Amino acid sequence: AIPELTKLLNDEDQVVVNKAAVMVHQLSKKEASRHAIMRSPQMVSAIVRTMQNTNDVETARCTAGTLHNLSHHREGLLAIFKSGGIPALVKMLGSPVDSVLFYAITTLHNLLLHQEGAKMAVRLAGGLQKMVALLNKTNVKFLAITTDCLQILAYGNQESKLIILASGGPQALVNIMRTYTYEKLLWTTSRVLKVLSVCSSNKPAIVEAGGMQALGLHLTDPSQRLVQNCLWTLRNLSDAATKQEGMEGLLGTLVQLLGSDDINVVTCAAGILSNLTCNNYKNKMMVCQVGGIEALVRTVLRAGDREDITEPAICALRHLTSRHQEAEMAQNAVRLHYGLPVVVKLLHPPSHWPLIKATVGLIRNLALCPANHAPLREQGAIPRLVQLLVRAHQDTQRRFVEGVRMEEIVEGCTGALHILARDVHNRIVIRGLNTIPLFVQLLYSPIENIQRVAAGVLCELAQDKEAAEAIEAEGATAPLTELLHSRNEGVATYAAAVLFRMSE
Amino acid sequence: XILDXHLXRVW
Ligand SMILES: OC[C@H]1O[C@H](O)[C@H](O)[C@@H](O)[C@@H]1O
Ligand SMILES: OC[C@H]1O[C@H](O)[C@H](O)[C@@H](O)[C@@H]1O
Ligand SMILES: OC[C@H]1O[C@H](O)[C@H](O)[C@@H](O)[C@@H]1O
Ligand SMILES: [Cl-]
Ligand code: NA
Repeated sequence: AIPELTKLLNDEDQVVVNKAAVMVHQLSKKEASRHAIMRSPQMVSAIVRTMQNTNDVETARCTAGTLHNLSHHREGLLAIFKSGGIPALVKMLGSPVDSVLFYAITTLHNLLLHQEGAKMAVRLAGGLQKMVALLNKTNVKFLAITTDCLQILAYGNQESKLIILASGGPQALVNIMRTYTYEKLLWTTSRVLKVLSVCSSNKPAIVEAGGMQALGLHLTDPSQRLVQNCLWTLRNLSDAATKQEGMEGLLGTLVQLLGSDDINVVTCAAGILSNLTCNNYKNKMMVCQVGGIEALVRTVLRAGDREDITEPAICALRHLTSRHQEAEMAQNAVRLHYGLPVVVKLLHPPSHWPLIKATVGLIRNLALCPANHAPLREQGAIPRLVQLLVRAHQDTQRRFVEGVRMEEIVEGCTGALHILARDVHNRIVIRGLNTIPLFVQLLYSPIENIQRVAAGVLCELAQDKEAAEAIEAEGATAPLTELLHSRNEGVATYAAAVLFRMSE
Repeated sequence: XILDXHLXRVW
């Protein structure tokens, strides 16, 4: 039966070929005759050739339908692959007949899912460009299959990601997220955007297409798989969304999600908020206005020693406690929502270096508010900051530990101490811990930012006569005179102030 | 019909 029809498929008369195509299709519908077609590598080559070369609507439907039935089995998937069926199927994607299109996209889906070598074959056949072009179709079930194909092709393949970008992929995918409500489609499209959102080229494009706001629409959808993929993609994109506006709604939802029972939801919300509030005074304002400080302190308390939650949450708190209209109110709110004890706790083991760095920065900002000077002292912040500083300095003098340079710890701790030293009782504590020798040694640091905070803390201390004499006794006049000529105006200003107080 | 059938099979 099989070689008879293979001879009729290779006929010079196309009429004979058309009649043979309808017969081969009906045979693919039964299991006995289907395995017969799959066992013959000469029959499968004829079906592929018939499909690619036919100009007849029915023959294209029957040859594509036949190949679809083979794709249900491992033997048939291997047959279509070895018979060069992938480029033939790709050609069928330009078909104005829906039934031909639906056979091709589903067969290609099956090949991409279970057949080795198929992802490379589809790329080489120009499949990516054809698939991106079809994203203007309005059938949500077809769109769901097409987008899933793009996900398979883009995953772990920076080449494919770049092609999707060039073909207007980001804009088309964002449109789907703004236009449809069909969950299965929203979810598959969000998975494509997730894959693309780790690409340094695709990321600014997705953000420019309005991807942050589009993904924000679906954060309260009942579907948890859709919410989570939106959250992952949002986190990936969030470091490139600094200039975006129309973010009020997203920012409000993210604060709400901080109270979620899902730790993955909490982690992502904290991380997105952290990125979006980094040096964006308008976003800082919005997050504070919708109860962001309270939400973040509660998050830090509940998270305990889970640093995947506390690190982004503490970073967000650091951003929200400086350089915006409501910064003062936020500094106070951290105290009023019982946050100061837990913030000091995070300076201690088992906290790793990324979290310690963030916590020190937050304490530095908290100390800008005088009402936090005494509670920070009472909660034990000064001795721990000094211990951190002393050891960090030693580590630099001997020589990235957990991605963090110990210079960053020196600068951070000295900076926090510089701000805490505005209070008279804090200066007593700082001086009593024998810090002046270390602060004077820091004047000789190659790093200008360290010289600035070291000079600043010495400047605060020297306002008390006893401390000024100790600073002088440490031979500080020599480094300080040299620092008067620093290209850093902050260093030079502070050095002059210390020298002044040492001369009376 | 092919679409419904395929959706069910895959997901
Ligand atoms: O994470 C999703 C990915 O999982 C696996 O790597 C599959 O091979 C790939 O097709 C899929 O896109
Ligand atoms: O779901 C797999 C991964 O998706 C995204 O790339 C997220 O950024 C990452 O945190 C997650 O683990
Ligand atoms: O609190 C307002 C300002 O106080 C101090 O001048 C700090 O040096 C500065 O960083 C802060 O922005
Ligand atoms: Cl301590
Ligand atoms: Na700052």
